[PDB]
Amino acid sequence: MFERIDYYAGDPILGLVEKFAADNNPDKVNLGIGIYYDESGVMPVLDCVKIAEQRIADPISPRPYLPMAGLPGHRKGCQELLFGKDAPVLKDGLVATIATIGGSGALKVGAEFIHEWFPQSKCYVSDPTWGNHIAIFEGCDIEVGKYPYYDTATGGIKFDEMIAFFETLNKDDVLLLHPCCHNPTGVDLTREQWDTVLNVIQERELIPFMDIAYQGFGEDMDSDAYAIRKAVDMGLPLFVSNSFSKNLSLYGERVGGLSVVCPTVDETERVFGQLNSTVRRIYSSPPSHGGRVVDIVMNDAALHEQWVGEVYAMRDRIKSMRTKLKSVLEAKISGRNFDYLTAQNGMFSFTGLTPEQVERLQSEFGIYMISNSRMCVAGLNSSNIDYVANAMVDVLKD
Amino acid sequence: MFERIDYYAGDPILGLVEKFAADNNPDKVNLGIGIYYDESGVMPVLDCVKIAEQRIADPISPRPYLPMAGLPGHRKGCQELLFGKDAPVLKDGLVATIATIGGSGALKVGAEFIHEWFPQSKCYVSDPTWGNHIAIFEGCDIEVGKYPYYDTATGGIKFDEMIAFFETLNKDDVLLLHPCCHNPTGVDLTREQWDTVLNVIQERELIPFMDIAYQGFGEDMDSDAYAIRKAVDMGLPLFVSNSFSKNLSLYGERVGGLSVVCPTVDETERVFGQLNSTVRRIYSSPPSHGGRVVDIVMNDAALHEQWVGEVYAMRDRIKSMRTKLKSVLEAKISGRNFDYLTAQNGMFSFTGLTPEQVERLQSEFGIYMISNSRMCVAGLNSSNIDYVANAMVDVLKD
Ligand SMILES: *Cc1c(COP(=O)(O)O)cnc(C)c1O
Ligand SMILES: *Cc1c(COP(=O)(O)O)cnc(C)c1O
Repeated sequence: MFERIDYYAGDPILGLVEKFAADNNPDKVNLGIGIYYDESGVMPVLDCVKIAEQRIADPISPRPYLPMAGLPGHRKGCQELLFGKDAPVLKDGLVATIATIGGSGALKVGAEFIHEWFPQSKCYVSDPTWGNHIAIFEGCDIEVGKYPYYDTATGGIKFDEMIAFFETLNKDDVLLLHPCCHNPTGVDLTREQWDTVLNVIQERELIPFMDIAYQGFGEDMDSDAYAIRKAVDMGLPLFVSNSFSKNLSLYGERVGGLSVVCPTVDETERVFGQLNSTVRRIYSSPPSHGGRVVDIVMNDAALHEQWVGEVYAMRDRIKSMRTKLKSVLEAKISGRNFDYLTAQNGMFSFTGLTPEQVERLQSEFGIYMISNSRMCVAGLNSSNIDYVANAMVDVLKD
Repeated sequence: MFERIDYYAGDPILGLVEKFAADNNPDKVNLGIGIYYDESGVMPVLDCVKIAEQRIADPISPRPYLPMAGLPGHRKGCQELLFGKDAPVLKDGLVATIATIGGSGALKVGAEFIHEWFPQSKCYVSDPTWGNHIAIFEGCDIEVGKYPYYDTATGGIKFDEMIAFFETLNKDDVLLLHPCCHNPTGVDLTREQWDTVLNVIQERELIPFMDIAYQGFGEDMDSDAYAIRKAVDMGLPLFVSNSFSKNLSLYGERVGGLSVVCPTVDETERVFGQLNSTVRRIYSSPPSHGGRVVDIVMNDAALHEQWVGEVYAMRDRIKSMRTKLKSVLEAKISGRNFDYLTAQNGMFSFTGLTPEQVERLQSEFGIYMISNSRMCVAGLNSSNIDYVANAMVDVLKD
């Protein structure tokens, strides 16, 4: 019956989860999946979340379906975080927002909406990008290409080539953009580069689709949203998918949002209705427990302030690991360049190791990076940094 | 930008949720959405769920992603419920099962898999069916038709016409079948009718896709699964979507499963891998809180026995309302026929009221049924049964 069905090779990120767990090497280190671990290598339960979950458990309450769009406080939490508290765009009623099944589910609903209402639009992703961007959009029968982004020669952005590429595109083509904390490279546009990009997007009448999953891990909540807020101010038809998986340490509860910025209230109503219709035919409505955690944390000013501080602590630990690893590598290999470790932003660094070097880190040392050279900086701590640096020196020796 | 985007009219079931809440009529009755309410008209928290949620809250634990397939105990819980504890098919390793975002998400993953691997297959749904069946499959760019089912003249199944229809179909065409508790009609196939249907399905090499959302509300857990277990015994390529929304009173946490029965272990591996790939590009992985509730309740023999008893109590209350309403209607309109109320099974009855009569129940009495005449029997209780019967008599008077 099913002999026609290909084996699934497994995902380049998620295929490593079982492998790492199974590995017998006592000095193994997980630098693969983009999860925040603390200084002891443990995933935190945030205090703001622990307080919200105690509230949800007291009393244990009936569990009706949420609205197709999710809880109104979850939607508002996403909007204020992305656009700013009491932003003009929100006061004007010009943003259609739904709660989603993580950032992945937001990308899927956005792609389904684009496939239905803009069937002739093609989507372009950065070279390189998180591979699931391509999987989600191709899975909606949308044609997906790449725009030039990471320059392997400079460790910077091929900015002029990227702009020249955008100038070739058609009205209503979609660009999947990373407003901050680029995945996988950690190489981000400057503010001046954003202003330039968004001007080309406006001129060419392209649709910017910003996917934000590590807000607060770059500079700060407001700075990380610069490109979003700039696009709004320019009047662009912006889609924004956001995830709380990493910044609420709530990966498993599947919490995110999708927002579409519209020119008029009537267009907001049309788009919001169609987002609801799209949700209904994918999963009906989103999960109550994660929605309540988001609602409670984002809308209590005390828990929200506590949460921001917890995110900035995670941000600061990652920054400490970047500096520590760079200083160790610079000492172990005299004169060779590791500036990328402190220049890159967010959860990831792009090490430039070849696929063979990444394979050798795995097989010889039990150190797990993604085959594209991406390393999760949060997997580093005082206990493993020397081991990792020594292994990297060994594999770089070629 | 978005003037091209149609207003969404809202769903025929879910469009009534806000309307009912807003309604000022003090005697309003919700017989729309298929939710179980107790004798006081309140949605229960099941005791088995309350115990599982106390466990999840003690201690509040880190929240890593679940596997793409969900928790192994959630998958096993679905399998044992559908196929039977230690069923030969499970011992043989011939069922590929994932946890899903409710029954809706299982239907969506199954439809996405069918669209990808069987792109030339058409799907057929019963006339009538739950409207979201059509929305989910059409939303995957699968062609959807209907097979003859409910006979308005007899209140029975057009069995011969349905069989004659199946005999016209192509190898690998998909039939969306309700193994029990038909939605919206409550009119179910007999065991002898199932054996006949499944023989035609085998002969024509059709793919049966059974969608089960009210297991335990028909006769009992095992009897309600007859058609599933018969299809397995016959060696059919069965897909089964199941929901725990209604039978665990856990609508908002989004818990269900999708299972595909395969002829060999290698085909099970191919199909299971592709179900994982399909999940990854829709929502990545399912929600932790609902998955843990399913895992804890289904795999603790004490909580599982408690749960079965709670479902059978809901089953029995619905059966008491069917008999009470039938006796009241038979007295209020002498000689006219209400046998359908006790002949139909599960959450629903198909009243045969016209769309205009349904509109009048809503506007004059604040009694909410779906426009296709479907009434949710669990919305009835001692406090509203006379009111409802009187209103039905008034609207039937034409
Ligand atoms: C993690 C991530 C997502 C989605 O993650 P979820 O767990 O589904 O929230 C989306 N985009 C990017 C760039 C990510 O890094
Ligand atoms: C309720 C229902 C579903 C799915 O419901 P979820 O809340 O998504 O579990 C699927 N099919 C049928 C026939 C139903 O009645």
